Amino acid sequence: GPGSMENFQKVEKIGEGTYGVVYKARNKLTGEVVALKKIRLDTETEGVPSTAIREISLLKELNHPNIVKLLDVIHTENKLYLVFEFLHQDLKKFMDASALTGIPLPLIKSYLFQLLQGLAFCHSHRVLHRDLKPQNLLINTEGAIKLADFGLARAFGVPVRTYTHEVVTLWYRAPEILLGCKYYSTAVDIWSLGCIFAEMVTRRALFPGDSEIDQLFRIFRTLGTPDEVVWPGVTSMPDYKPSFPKWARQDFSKVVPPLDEDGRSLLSQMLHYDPNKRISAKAALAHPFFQDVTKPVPHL
Amino acid sequence: GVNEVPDYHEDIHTYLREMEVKCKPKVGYMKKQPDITNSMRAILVDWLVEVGEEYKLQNETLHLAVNYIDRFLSSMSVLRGKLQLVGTAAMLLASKFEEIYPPEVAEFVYITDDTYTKKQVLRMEHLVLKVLAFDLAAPTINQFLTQYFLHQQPANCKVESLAMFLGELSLIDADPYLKYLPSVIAAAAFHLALYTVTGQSWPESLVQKTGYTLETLKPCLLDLHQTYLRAPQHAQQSIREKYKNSKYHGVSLLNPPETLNV
Ligand SMILES: COc1cc(Br)ccc1CC(=O)O
Ligand SMILES: COc1cc(Br)ccc1CC(=O)O
Ligand SMILES: COc1cc(Br)ccc1CC(=O)O
Ligand SMILES: COc1cc(Br)ccc1CC(=O)O
Ligand SMILES: COc1cc(Br)ccc1CC(=O)O
Ligand SMILES: COc1cc(Br)ccc1CC(=O)O
Repeated sequence: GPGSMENFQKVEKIGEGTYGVVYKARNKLTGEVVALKKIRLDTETEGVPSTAIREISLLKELNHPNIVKLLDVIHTENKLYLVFEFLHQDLKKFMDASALTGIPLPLIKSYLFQLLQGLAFCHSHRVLHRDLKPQNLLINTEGAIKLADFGLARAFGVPVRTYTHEVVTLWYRAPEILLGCKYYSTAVDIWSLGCIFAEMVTRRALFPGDSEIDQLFRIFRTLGTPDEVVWPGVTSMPDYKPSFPKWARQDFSKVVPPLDEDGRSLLSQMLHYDPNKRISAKAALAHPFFQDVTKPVPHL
Repeated sequence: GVNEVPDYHEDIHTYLREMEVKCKPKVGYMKKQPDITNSMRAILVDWLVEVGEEYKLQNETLHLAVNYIDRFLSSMSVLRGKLQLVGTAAMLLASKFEEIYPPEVAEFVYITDDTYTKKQVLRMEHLVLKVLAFDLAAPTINQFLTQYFLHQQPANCKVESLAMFLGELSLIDADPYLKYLPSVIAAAAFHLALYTVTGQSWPESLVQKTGYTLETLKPCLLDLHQTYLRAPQHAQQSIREKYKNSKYHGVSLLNPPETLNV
């Protein structure tokens, strides 16, 4: 931990999680701009938090240009400091700054391609992210986007065992979690990225539920209510109810009208009901949507 | 399907093979430990088996804890009166890593018979984190085993439980299992379990994935076979008691085969 707080100069607060605050800071010796995350300890009198033990252990092993970089960890008895690489903004703030402009298609395609790269790298290292949403995706001035906030990530085994159910921000949560399935897998991160893809195009969340059942219902009203044909096992799932309204699948060109045929193909495969048929990040990298992909800087 | 991550299982297996080498403890740490022995470590691990069954922890948690303990003792000299505190902090950390619902610190202090304070457990937690440099996502025997299980045709729960049981036995005796990688003990456990239950052998499909043959597994196989034969007599018995439970198909009641033909 070559880090030592003395060499950092605070700049401004940039964020706050449950387990502390993040500050933009500047390394007085190298010039490097960093994000310092302070984790407050024994604020629950239970020692180092499980979230922090998981974030540090997994982010130390994950070195990918599209994954946020943990540069160091400062371990004090009363405080844990996580030293991250600094990025200027998250995708939520950019989409909101891109209100009436739109995000240009080359930038959407670049961002989705990089997201899938970072995600594939996670899955190849047996890490599920389990909280992909625009707020947790960081962008820089050079046109990079990176998965961040590994506070809910988890190292999985093959095959997966039952893990925490209370996972993924609601708007981005996969149907199999909503239906209380015993097991979920890498497919839940793809679902999230699918929602994000749509949201980059429209600048509005694809399924903004205000409850678990409303979330499902909104999904069903867009993609159709799943049956045994589209999704074998669905009617047996713990929180499946026969009484569920049976909505017709709407033609996918209506779900995100401005999207071209390739984009719609890719999106459909990210939001496939059956987690077994849902495209993987690895396979998605090869989808024709990306044939002409480049990496332009953000426009703002 | 996706629960067995078809598009990632190979990448993951390869990555675990690399990591198990970086997470490997020193094979000869007990000689450099002035005041603790293989026998004391056996007592500790056997205890941890009982702690896990009382709190209904995953087996993966048990394996992680043992990894943490062995790595810790590989660089940190420990008095016998403190071996339990190390073990408790290990089990706490493993729980926080791996369990949906870890036991509280208080529950960990309780299981020590007030031998140690809450303050001591949390301070050891910090120490173990420092010594391991937060490198907690260690490959275990179990992580290898569950992949190997996908090569059974058909799946047999007696095979699966028996392999888990044998792998766990190996946690107890630093000598001789500190000299074998998790992936290799898992391989030996899997072949021994398969042979015992169905008479079949380490399959060619697993030769294709691991590069391990009965030839490369033979040394560990001979050790594990002896451990299986001698298990009723071993001073530590918590794993056998545990594997009587129907949760585990009562596999500890199966008779070891007398010979391997290997
Ligand atoms: C939150 O405050 C800081 C942030 C950084 Br980076 C360094 C030092 C301080 C102490 C202070 O001046 O409060
Ligand atoms: C809230 O304070 C900080 C936050 C960060 Br990030 C870095 C350093 C400090 C000073 C301190 O440890 O108080
Ligand atoms: C608000 O949090 C951050 C912001 C920036 Br910029 C870098 C890293 C983090 C920590 C994290 O990704 O958990
Ligand atoms: C040898 O002392 C112990 C070792 C272990 Br492991 C468990 C319990 C004891 C007695 C005690 O902690 O009161
Ligand atoms: C708390 O100590 C660390 C934490 C991290 Br992350 C890296 C390195 C150390 C010291 C060491 O490498 O022993
Ligand atoms: C025997 O070679 C390999 C086989 C597999 Br699968 C993974 C890694 C290696 C390198 C090694 O572990 O020596």
